[PDB]
Order: sequence, then structure tokens, then C-alpha cells
Amino acid sequence: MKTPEDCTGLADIREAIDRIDLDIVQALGRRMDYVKAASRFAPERVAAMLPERARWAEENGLDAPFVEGLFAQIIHWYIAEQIKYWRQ
Amino acid sequence: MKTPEDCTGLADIREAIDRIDLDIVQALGRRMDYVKAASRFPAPERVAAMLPERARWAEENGLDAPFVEGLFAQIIHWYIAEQIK
Repeated sequence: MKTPEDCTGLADIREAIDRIDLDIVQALGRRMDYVKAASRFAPERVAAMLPERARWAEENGLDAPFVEGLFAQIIHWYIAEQIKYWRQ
Repeated sequence: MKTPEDCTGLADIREAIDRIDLDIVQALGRRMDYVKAASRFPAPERVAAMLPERARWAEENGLDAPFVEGLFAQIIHWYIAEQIK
């Protein structure tokens, strides 16, 4: 994939963004599959995770607050899904 | 990382998830770089076409479409505002 500076037009940009978004989706897909795995083995967890992701956003030129909110969103869905999967 | 079925304990799971979340953050980082380069040349048409598409990918990957689509709507929305900034 061309680097953003190597891109020669909107088409490159759009496809790059499509590939990246799809990677995110698949990553989320593999992420939720670990719910099944976890079952065969506290908010304290969320408390630890969010600040680590906030650091990661920083290291990637992103706005920490926004990135943090996304994962709280993602993490709460995963937890709830765990309980839901629990009641197979 | 180990596949879900390969995990032998919670450590494996927690590391896989930290690795996945980091992949997502980094992906978001690169996304912003392309969105910024876009100015060197999103319209309501583009966005209206993108969301359904992501909802589709979500389903092909065993995920909740509304949740995932909502998720990308926030991303697109927020990035749009980051550009103007």
C-alpha cells in the first residue's frame, strides 16, 4: 500500500482507508472470539486498560480522550457479550 | 499471538487482546495520516456508501452490524472534525 505521501489521488486514499477500516473490523472480529476462550478459564480490568490505550493513542498522533472512549465502548460490549455467551 | 482455541489461560487471552487493541490504535493512527493527505487534492455520498459497507464487513466477521457501523460513524465524524481543526 502506498504511503500517504506516495498516494497520487483520492482513489488511493479511499482504498487505503477501506483496507484500514476492514483491518479494524477483522481485528474486532478476532477480538470477540476470545470471549469463547475466556469462558473456559472486574471493572478493575477496564481501569487498567483504558490508560494503556490512551498512551498508545498519544504514541500514534491521536487524541487520547477520543481513543479512550472508543475502547470503553468496545470493552463494555465485550464484557456484556461474555455474560451473554455465558448464558449459552 | 495464539488463536482463541490455542489459549491455555487468561494470560494468553489478555496479551492477544492487548496486541489486537494496539493494532487497532495503530490502524487509527495510519487512518488519520491518509485522511490528512486527502486534502492534498468526505462528501455525504462517500460516507453514506462507507457505513453500509462496514456494516457488511462486520457481519462477515461474526459481529453486530449496528454496533460496528455506529462505531465507524463516530470515527468518520470525529476525523472530519480533526481535519477542519
